[PDB]
Amino acid sequence: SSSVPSQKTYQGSYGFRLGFLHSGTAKSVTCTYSPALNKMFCQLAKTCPVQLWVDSTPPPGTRVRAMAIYKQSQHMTEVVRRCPHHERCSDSDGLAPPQHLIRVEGNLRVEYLDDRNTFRHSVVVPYEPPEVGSDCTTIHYNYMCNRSCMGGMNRRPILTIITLEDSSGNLLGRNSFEVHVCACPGRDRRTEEENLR
Ligand SMILES: [Zn+2]
Repeated sequence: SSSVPSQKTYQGSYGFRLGFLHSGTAKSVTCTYSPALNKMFCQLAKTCPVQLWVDSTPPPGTRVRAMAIYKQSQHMTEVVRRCPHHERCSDSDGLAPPQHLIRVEGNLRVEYLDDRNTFRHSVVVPYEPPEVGSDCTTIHYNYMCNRSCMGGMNRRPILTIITLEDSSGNLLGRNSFEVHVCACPGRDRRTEEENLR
């Protein structure tokens, strides 16, 4: 058996889009997003801000789900999970399953799912509208393995799929971005952009 979650962009009725801080590539940055590569460069277990931008307010009870998938075609059917080492280092925050790559930081309403049919992991929070004078909603994700992990991702590129779903789980919108968890995001981003013709 196997299945592959859709990664098709779907802005949907509420005009759902993702946004990221314009953080630059100084060596000290804790994370940084490349618009040219649609790629977020971030660090193990550290804050990774992702912004939700909507054009109109979704219904009450809307939820925001994050799920990782392998980028390379030949690995798409493989569930992305933490490496054995990090799983064993028993470092759950008391909410997150130790096998889950993606956590949410700073939200006590976070919910984690092991899908009993597809075996995929995901993390979901209630959708909240922006604060007054803010134009987006920010979620702090943490990625709990990097590209230096042996086993688990094992150096392979991944994407995060962000889904807006209603209270009944129906699809309202979907977006995605590549994630590269590394030691020095600023350096990795600048280097990877240096190639661009
Ligand atoms: Zn790991």
